[PDB]
Amino acid sequence: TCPFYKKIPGTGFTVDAFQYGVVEGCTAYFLTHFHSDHYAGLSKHFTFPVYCSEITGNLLKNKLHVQEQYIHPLPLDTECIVNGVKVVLLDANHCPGAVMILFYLPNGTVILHTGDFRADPSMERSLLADQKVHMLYLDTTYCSPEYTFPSQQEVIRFAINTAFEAVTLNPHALVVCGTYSIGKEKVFLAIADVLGSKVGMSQEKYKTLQCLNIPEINSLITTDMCSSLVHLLPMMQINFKGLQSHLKKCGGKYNQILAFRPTGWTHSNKFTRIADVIPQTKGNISIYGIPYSEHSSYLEMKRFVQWLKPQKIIPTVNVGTWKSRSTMEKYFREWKLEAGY
Ligand code: NI
Repeated sequence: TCPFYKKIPGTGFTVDAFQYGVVEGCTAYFLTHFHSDHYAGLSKHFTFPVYCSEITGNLLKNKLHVQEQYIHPLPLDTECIVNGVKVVLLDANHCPGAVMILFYLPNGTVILHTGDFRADPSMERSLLADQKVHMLYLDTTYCSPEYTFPSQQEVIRFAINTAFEAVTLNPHALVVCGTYSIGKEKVFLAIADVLGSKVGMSQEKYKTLQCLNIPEINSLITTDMCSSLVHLLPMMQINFKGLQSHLKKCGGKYNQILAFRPTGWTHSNKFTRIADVIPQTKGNISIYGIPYSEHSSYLEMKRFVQWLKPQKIIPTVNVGTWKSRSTMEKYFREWKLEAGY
C-alpha cells in the first residue's frame, strides 16, 4: 500500500509510486527521474498519465516502451496547469532528466518535492526565491554530519589529471569507467575529452545515452570498442577477475587498464581527502574509487533547508526504521532552532 510520503494532499497526484498497482484516487502519477527504485513497476501497459521531464519521457518510450500518449513531458522553469493545479518542474542536479516538483494547491498551500537532489546555491535564485513553501518532501540519503564529500568539479579535476598522466606515460593503457544506471556522465565525458577520444560502450548503454539530449553527443560516444581508449563497463564487472577477462577481449591492443569506480560515500571519506586517493592493484589493473556524488552532503542539505524555512519536512529516504526517523527529526529541530524559523 502506497506510503503517505508518496502522496500529495488535496490532489489526485502521487510521486514515484508505480510499484503498488492502481492507487485509488490517483489521477496523475509523477516520476522524478529514471532510476529503478523510483520507477519500479512501469512497463508498456501503463494507461494512466505519467508526468515527467522530456528526458525522462525519452527513457520511458525507448527503454521501457511506454506509449507516447501516456507520457506527458513538461518543460522546466515553466508554470504549467495539470488538472487545474499549477505545478513547476525544476532541475534537481541529480542525474540527467531528474526534477524537483513545486505543487501550488487551490487552498494556498505550496509543497516542494525534491525527488533525489544535490542541493546547490543556484537553486536559491530559481522560482523558489519568489514565494513561501509550507511543506518539503526531502531527499534524506546523507542526512548525518559524517557525510561530507568533495565538489563534483574537484572530482572531475582529479580524474582528468590521473587519466591524462598515465595515458601520456603509457600510450597503450586503457581507461575504463564503471556504471549501472544513468548519472555521473561527466566522469567519462571529461576523461575522453582530455584524451582526444570518444567513449565506447555496449549497444544498450549507447541507447540509454542517446535519449538524454546531450549536445553534440554523436561526436562523443560510439559502439566501436576497437576505435576508443575510454571504455564503459557494468559496475558488477569492475574488479580483477572481470577486468582481466575484459583485457583478454581487446586482443593485445592495450597492456594496462586504469579504471574509475564512481561511488557515493564510503567510510574512507572519513579519513582521506580527494588529492590523497589511491587504487587497489593486482598486477597491471588499477581500480580507483572516486566519490562523485549526485546527492546533497549534510552541509549542502542543511543550508538549502535553512534558506527554505519549510513549516514542515517529510523524509523520503531512510524512513524504514524508527531509529533513522528519530535521528533525522533531531537534525531538523537543530536547524530550525539555529535559524529561527
Ligand atoms: Ni536517484
